[PDB]
Amino acid sequence: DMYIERAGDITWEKDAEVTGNSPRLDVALDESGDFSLVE
Amino acid sequence: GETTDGVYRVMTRRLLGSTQVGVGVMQEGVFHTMWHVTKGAALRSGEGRLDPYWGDVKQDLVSYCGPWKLDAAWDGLSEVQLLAVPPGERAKNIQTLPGIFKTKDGDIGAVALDYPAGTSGSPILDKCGRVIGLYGNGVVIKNGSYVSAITQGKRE
Ligand SMILES: Cn1oc(C(=O)Nc2cc(Cl)cc(C(=O)NC(C)(C)CO)c2)cc1=O
Repeated sequence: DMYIERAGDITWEKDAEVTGNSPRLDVALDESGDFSLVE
Repeated sequence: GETTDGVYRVMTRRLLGSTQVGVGVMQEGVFHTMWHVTKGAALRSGEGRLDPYWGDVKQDLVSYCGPWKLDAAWDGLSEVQLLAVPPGERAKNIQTLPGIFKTKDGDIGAVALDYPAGTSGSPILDKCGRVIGLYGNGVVIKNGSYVSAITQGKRE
């Protein structure tokens, strides 16, 4: 059986760790909700 | 049981010990998570029970106790924060600038951050703190890196 536990508030934090890139990818979404790369 | 607005972990006792399968957002008395996290199954919250109300495998979304409430959208320009809730670790905001998933049916925002599968359902936030989507359905590129879509549902 699955259950939920509170993990925190939904707020924006000023001066948070800024990381990660912004790639532009050609993708395909199948009928099962799965994404795949199209090249 | 617990109907307070906020971010929640989704746990199971079926495997060894307590395992985190995903994360979700409680807002306006409705629990929002990714379909692949629960597979549409009922949830427990203290003495209370949450039953599913709406869901769609292709969108990979599910709402509990009521219809989908999250409607805010990415503006296409600004940086966002992933409010990541990793398994066994504290909730942490990671700011990033989203990329784009180009599909034959339109472009969608994408977040390029590496987190374990049990982090699926973690909300993505705008500068006002509004949930613009959920993290945890995407693709694994070239070196084993993960890129998730910015998955938002439709408010009726
Ligand atoms: C089942 N099923 O799972 C998914 C899905 O998107 N899983 C998932 C989600 C996340 Cl947030 C991360 C990773 C992941 O690979 N993590 C590392 C640590 C290995 C690399 O960052 C995987 C869809 C789906 O139908």
